[PDB]
Amino acid sequence: GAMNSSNYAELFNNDIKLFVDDTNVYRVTVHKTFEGNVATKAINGCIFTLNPKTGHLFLKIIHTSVWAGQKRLSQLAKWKTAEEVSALVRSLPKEEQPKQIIVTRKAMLDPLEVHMLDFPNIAIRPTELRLPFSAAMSIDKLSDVVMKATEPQMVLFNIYDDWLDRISSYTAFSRLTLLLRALKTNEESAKMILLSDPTITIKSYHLWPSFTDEQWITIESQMRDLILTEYGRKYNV
Amino acid sequence: MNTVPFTSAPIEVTIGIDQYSFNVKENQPFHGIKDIPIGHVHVIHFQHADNSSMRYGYWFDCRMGNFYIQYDPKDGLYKMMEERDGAKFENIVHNFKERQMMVSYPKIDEDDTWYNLTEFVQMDKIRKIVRKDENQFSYVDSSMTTVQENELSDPAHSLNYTVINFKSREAIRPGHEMEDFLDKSYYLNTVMLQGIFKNSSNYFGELQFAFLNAMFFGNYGSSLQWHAMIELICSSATVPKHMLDKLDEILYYQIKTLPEQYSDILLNERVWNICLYSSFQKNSLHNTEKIMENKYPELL
Ligand SMILES: C1CC1c1nn[nH]n1
Repeated sequence: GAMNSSNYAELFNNDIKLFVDDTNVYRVTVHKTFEGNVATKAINGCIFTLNPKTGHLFLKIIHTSVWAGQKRLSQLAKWKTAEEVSALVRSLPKEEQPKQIIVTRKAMLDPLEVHMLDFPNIAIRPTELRLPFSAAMSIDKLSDVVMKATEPQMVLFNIYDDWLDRISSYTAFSRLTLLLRALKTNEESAKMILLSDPTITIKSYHLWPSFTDEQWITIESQMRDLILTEYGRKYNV
Repeated sequence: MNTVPFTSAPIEVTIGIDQYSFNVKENQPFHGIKDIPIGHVHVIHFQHADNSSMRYGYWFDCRMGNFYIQYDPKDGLYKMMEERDGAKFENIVHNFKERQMMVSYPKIDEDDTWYNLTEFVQMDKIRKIVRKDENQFSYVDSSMTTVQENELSDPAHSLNYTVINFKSREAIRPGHEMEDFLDKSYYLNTVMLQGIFKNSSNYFGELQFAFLNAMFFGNYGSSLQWHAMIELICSSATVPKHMLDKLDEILYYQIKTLPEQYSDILLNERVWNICLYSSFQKNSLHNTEKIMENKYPELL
């Protein structure tokens, strides 16, 4: 059924599963019109489809042309997400297809269930975890590929870089969610923390800097402090 | 007019005949029901005084045979039987009438209620939902499950209503997922009306039969079917305008007839609020909306 902290280890067992986050699929700017009305302008978006065990990220770029002449875009966006995830599953060899798809927002359940009727043995589940996957567009290399797209495109990433050589999936997922929560809460400070020391760089084939085991402990502590600092600012604590 | 004699009434029982009901005392000299209007199906139903468990009853049409009721003390219920000796049936009916041991079907002349609830219900369609081919009449009770209820358990004793499932490959054309899930017109018009039911009259017949089994027996799967068949129409953007007109009349008389004290168990708040206030047809059911708002405003 629903996925939470009691069955949290289930994310890192050997049953293939994907998280699907649709929060960056339909993205707009809001502006006044010459007549003093308000208008939206869409910008490119993306579906964030992630295997939490392996780190493999299937980033489907949603180009603004898909909205052209369409109505009820927020509703359409969920169904387009479900269509694209369905198409991704069909494109994968049988032994790579997921056994479970976990959606970060419950509004994705019926669209995905209806698109996956041909796959009655793939479970479609919500989660009670608050996952910061909306902050994916704060990762500069992801944001750049999305904004430069001139057409629909699928791009594959490993969102854990090379971490699984040294840490478990459980730890890697915790590190990722802490990094994304920090980027979501205070993007500037998070990026400052990640790049402060010029001698630690991001490899061309990576998304995050090349921290040693010790430097990652220092970084993770600074991220927790940021999140706590922002919580105190928010609530006057 | 036609008659259903009763050999005896050995146990105290509330007897229903269509929307009417009366109490018979243990071993009271009751020998049946006369003046039953020809031209409609009918239902004769039972609830035992000493064990309100199992409401049960029989759908029948006096045009299809001569039927009588006799208590079976082994199986512990009133059973319908067909009398194949016409001459015997006439003598049994006449004697019981002459001794005034029958209640009269208490139809008011102004009163179209039963026609309005059974306009589209035919015995031959009942006999395909309730499969017992050796009888011309059909037994239904409170606990019988539907075919769909059993997929989610003795198939011989099941209600074979047409399965309606909005998240099924039957309801959703590949490539039209959003369209068909948000607008059920494909499923209503092509799959159900053109494909399975063949016409709106058969669809309404099953809808009316489901309502009557929910009301008279408290049959839960029948209530599920009734609401699903309403929701399927209401959730379709494209419906024959005459088809919604008849839907409003059908529902009006069902809501009018429902016992006020059973509304909490016979009416699904979600479906009715969606059909009356949110659906494509929210403005197409004026008579039903008015009676629902004046009789059961709590539900909404
Ligand atoms: C005697 C069998 C009883 C009967 N038959 N037909 N009506 N009453």
